[PDB]
Amino acid sequence: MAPVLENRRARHDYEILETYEAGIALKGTEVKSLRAGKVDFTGSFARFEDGELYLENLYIAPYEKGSYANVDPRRKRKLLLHKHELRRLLGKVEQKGLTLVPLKIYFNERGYAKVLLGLARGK
Repeated sequence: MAPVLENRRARHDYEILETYEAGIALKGTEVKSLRAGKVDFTGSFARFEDGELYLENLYIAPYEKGSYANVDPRRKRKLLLHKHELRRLLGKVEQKGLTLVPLKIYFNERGYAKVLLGLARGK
């Protein structure tokens, strides 16, 4: 029914310039919180270590309505990007006024989650 998180920022706010395809795996219960998780997709960021794609400004909230000093959700963070995918999509946002967000995170109990990056050029 509800897909783990959705790409609102680019389909809703911007046309995407550079993108990447990552595979984010889940733990066993990650699928209830992940498939039943709500993350803020947009105004989000991902970090490119030319080998790893870390969740950076993408917070995952499965159901922590009552947040405190720092409540951990479950996603944990650290999306996985084929490094060729991380440097190619992210290399375009570095221009000026561009962001990097895994607009769409799809998840499956097979440890297979699909992450789509959308680099939006605001200029």
